[PDB]
Amino acid sequence: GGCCSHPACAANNQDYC
Repeated sequence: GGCCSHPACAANNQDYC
């Protein structure tokens, strides 16, 4: 997860999500 708690981050989480 990591930064994926933030929807705006999760959408751009190429390495995390």
